[PDB]
Amino acid sequence: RNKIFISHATPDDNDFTRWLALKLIGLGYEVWCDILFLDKGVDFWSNIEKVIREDTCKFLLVSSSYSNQREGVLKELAVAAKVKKQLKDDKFIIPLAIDEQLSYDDINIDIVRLNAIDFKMSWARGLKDILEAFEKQKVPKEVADASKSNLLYQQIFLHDKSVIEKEEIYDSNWLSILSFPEELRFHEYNWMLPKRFDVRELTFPAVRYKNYLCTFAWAYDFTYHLPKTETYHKSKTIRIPTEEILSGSYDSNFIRNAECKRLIVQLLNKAFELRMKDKEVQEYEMSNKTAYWLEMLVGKQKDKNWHFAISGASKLYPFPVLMISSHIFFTADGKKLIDSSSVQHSSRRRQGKNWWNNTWRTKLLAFIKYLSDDDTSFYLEMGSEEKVFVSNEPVKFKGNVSYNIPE
Amino acid sequence: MKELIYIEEPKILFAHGQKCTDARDGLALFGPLNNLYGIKSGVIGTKQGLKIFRDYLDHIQKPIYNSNSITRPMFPGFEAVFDCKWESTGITFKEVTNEDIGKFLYNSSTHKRTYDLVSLFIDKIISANKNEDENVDVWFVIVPDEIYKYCRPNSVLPAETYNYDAQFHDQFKARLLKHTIPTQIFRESTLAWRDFKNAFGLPIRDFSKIEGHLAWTISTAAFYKAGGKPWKLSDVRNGVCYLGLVYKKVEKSKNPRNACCAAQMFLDNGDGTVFKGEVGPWYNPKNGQYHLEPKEAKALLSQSLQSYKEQIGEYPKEVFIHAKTRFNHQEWDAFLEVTPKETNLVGVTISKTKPLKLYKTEGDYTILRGNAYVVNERSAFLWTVGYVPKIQTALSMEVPNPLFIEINKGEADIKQVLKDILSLTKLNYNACIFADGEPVTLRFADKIGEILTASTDIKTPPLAFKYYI
Amino acid sequence: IFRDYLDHIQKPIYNSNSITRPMFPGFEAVFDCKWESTGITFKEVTNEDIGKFLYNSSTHKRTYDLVSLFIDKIISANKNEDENVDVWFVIVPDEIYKYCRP
DNA sequence: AATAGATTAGAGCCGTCA
RNA sequence: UGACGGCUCUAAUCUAUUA
Ligand SMILES: [Mg+2]
Repeated sequence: RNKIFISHATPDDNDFTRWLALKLIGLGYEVWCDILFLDKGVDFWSNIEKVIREDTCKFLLVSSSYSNQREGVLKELAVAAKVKKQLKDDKFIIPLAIDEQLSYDDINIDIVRLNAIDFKMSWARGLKDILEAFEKQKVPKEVADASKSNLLYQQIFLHDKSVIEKEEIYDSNWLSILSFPEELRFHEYNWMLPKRFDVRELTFPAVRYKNYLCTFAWAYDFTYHLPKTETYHKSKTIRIPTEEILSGSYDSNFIRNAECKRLIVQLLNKAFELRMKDKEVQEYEMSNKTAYWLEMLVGKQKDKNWHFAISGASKLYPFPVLMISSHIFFTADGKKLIDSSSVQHSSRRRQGKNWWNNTWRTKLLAFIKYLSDDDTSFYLEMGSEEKVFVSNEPVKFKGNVSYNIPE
Repeated sequence: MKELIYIEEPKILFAHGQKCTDARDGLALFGPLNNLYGIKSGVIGTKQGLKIFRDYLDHIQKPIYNSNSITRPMFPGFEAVFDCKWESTGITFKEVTNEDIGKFLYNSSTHKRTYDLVSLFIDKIISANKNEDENVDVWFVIVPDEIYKYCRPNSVLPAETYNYDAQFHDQFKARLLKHTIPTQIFRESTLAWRDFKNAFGLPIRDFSKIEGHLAWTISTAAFYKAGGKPWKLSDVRNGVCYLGLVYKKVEKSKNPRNACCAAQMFLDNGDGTVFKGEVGPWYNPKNGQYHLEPKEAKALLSQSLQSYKEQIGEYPKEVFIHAKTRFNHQEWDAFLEVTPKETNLVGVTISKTKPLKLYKTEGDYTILRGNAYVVNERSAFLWTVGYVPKIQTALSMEVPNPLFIEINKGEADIKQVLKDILSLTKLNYNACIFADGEPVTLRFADKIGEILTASTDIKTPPLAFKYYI
Repeated sequence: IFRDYLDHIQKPIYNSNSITRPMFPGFEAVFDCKWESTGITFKEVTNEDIGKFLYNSSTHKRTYDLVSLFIDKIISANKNEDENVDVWFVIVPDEIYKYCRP
């Protein structure tokens, strides 16, 4: 006889029973409990009686408002009383009172006359009382060990949940850039274009640089805004292919490689802005960037409709991509933004509360797929006969470790 | 297709040489390293504040539960966990009359009233420390909500004292530095939250489901601030030193005059864990620039190397300077002009402003935590926030962001850098959490920097973290 | 020496005459509190410095140096650390006490 | 004094159940 | 200021070019 039998209510006293059973197993005792076993079933009955009758040395009972008048507990108490009579041991059953709502005058007749251990005001002194009682009654025990307790804990709540070797695929918010024009060209309108022309309003993306014009466009493009351009000798156009400056294998006193990359990024950003203007999508000037949204991608929240929105920035590191962000914006009637940034912050904080992974990714891919041009790509028009082609499916990543999502 | 890699959990250490991945589980199973005997507390506050603190102490002597025992381990009582006594009988009271508090919180000037209130409290604390017999391990400052509402720098009210920060907490902690008195600041609505309600009959802050989490946090902070060691790292290698750097702006002066503070961490060689601030604030006169002049860089690195040598007896075999910024060539040349010949100096940059988000294609649960994407031999992304299968939940609510780690200078192995950055997320003694989202070398250095930037009179400050956090 | 002495007085101590000098029944049996060698926080001071200072032949100078040496350590420990220490016991060699008179 | 890109810091509000 | 996380708003500085 080495076991110490703990009786309790299975779904109600689980916390205290687990705590006490693991503490006792750490101290070095041997414990039998129905929360210490997996793969149960026909085990109930025909095995509880055997362990109570032939293995148990002490019968700890957890006394609470739930264990009072419970059939299994009462039957186990009856068997324990018969066993106590069978042996010469009056201190075979030790009630433990924990429920402040169980008055000591409302105890079942089986244990009304027994001396219990109090746990209500604190559990540490109750544990000390149990330990002292066991030492005084010479209950069997081995050398104290708690590594054993940790190992056992693992066998149950760590196997049912750990990481698993499982191949999965993810979606990201990056869109790869597919096409680049062949040769960026600089048109020398040496003191031919007006000095304060504000070249940001032209028909194609342009960027002033020295007395030149940095653009992907064609020599006599944008003639409406610059009338005096037909008389222009085309041989004075300094032509540099895009691949060489992208790979970093170009540098000269006229322009460095980093500067070329920066101007290319500027051109890409302006082209994206102009195209989104072409797409006829609403704007939203954020603190430093601009967002876009549609007048499910639109829905309701009490008196305010929520609008999924995106913002896009183009980068050349790690690889040429167009990174996307996700936002929510709110309107009084689906057409006019509320002119209150604090209200927008509060609404966006309380609306993304219930949006999980799938919601975010599905809405993002729905919005991006809506901008697709024909079948699988989306082009940014850099000139009359120049385009930059961008993908409509985000980049995938692969991994070999995952979890089992055990509900 | 791009390939990801996984990094295993670092594990932490507890009493009896037992390792675990969680601090709550390992504290409930095994217990802390050292043996305290009991916490004797000094409580300065109003009468109702004293009653509130007493009631809270009477509340954490018993088990306290959360709503879910898997997502959040429960609290089995202070003495069950920490094997020491912290009870509401070893308390000394220093009354603060409410009339004074009302008097000083009206001057229509944030700086002046903040200075007056901090003076009010620290006067009593200092007098009690100097001229009395009772011994106090930690001082608990109970603060009404009206004081907390109007003392923020951007707080509206519906010269001599202007050389101080307009924040009560930082000024209070800085003006007590030259006395070295550990203290814990509590709001009145934090210990008795059920009583403070909004105009609907419900608590403003609802802790009903996370009471055990609050008990864990408060108990761990009180235990650590009284000289307790809750846990330590289990696989720190020998001869490696970790050095954090963070910049703050000394506002409220003619010169913004950026300042720099560092935090240090290495192995004791007694199998301990030396983790203390390394700070004498170093300055850069030029505005907007976050780089050290050669003199300051030489001084900082020399001091850190000398501290390591004195503790250990030899110079380090490797120094990792974690930072939130890049280094320039003057900075690193100054750094390299004092480092010993046979030492390796690596400068890492940890950045958070880099858009990238991975979405699982099927479920409503985010990416696994310890995943990483290696762009290049000198760069890689790292997910320190994400799903943790142990607790059947994630450390965030929306899709988490990764950290962009870059080996800016030196020559190292990026995989080992990621492995070391992930383990440093397991030392937030200022909280009781599963794991942090940022290395603690860059967080406690920031806390120190924001503490000793609210005053100008501080000289040779203390380095033990219990006087700042 | 301090650890030895603290361990000694945890048990009852008697005198030769129990009428003139009532016994000591042990520290905790009397004062109802715990004071053992588990709540100590040592601060080693190398004998090299102490020996070096106590040779200057000028009493005021060496007294100043010794006091500065000790109080710097005590104040640093008080201020820059999270440890709670109530009474700071100072164990001083005999030669320091002897040679610190006007 | 303007136009960019690219990098830094500071405040301040909201959610944590299910 | 018991934590942590995610957002939004507001400053700088550097680099190239133009005036
Ligand atoms: Mg704290």
